[PDB]
Amino acid sequence: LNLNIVPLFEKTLSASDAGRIGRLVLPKACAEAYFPPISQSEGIPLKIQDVRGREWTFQFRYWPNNNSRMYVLEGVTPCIQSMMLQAGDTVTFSRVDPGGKLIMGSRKAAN
DNA sequence: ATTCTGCATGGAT
DNA sequence: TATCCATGCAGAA
Repeated sequence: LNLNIVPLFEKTLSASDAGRIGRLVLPKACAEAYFPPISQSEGIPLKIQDVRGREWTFQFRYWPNNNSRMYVLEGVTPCIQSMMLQAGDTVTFSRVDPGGKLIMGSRKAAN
C-alpha cells in the first residue's frame, strides 16, 4: 500500500472563472494532458475530491474553437464558493497514484 | 430586465 | 504572420 500525490496543473482564476457563470476554463494543452480524454463536445461527468472529503462533480466538456477545442469544467460555483475563491486565487488539480483519483485544492491571492 | 447556452471573437503574447 | 484563452454576445426561455 504505497501512495503518492502527483501535481497535474494549476489555474489561476479569471473574473469569468470566478464569476456568476459557473464555468472554469482549462488550457486545452493541460486538459488533454491530465484529464480523461473525451471526444464529444459535451463531455463526461468528473468527480474530484477535495482535501476534506467533499466530492465535487463537474461536467467536463469542450466546444469547437477556431479549428480546435476550448475546454471547461461546468457548474463550479458551489465548489468555488464553498472554498471562498475570487479572481486571482489559484486552484491546483492533482492525481493520486497508483490509481487514477482526481483531487483538488486551492490557495489564496498572494496579498 | 434575468439566466442559460454554445459558441466566436480578438487582445495578449 | 501565428496560438488561444478571457470575455463577448446573441438566441431561447
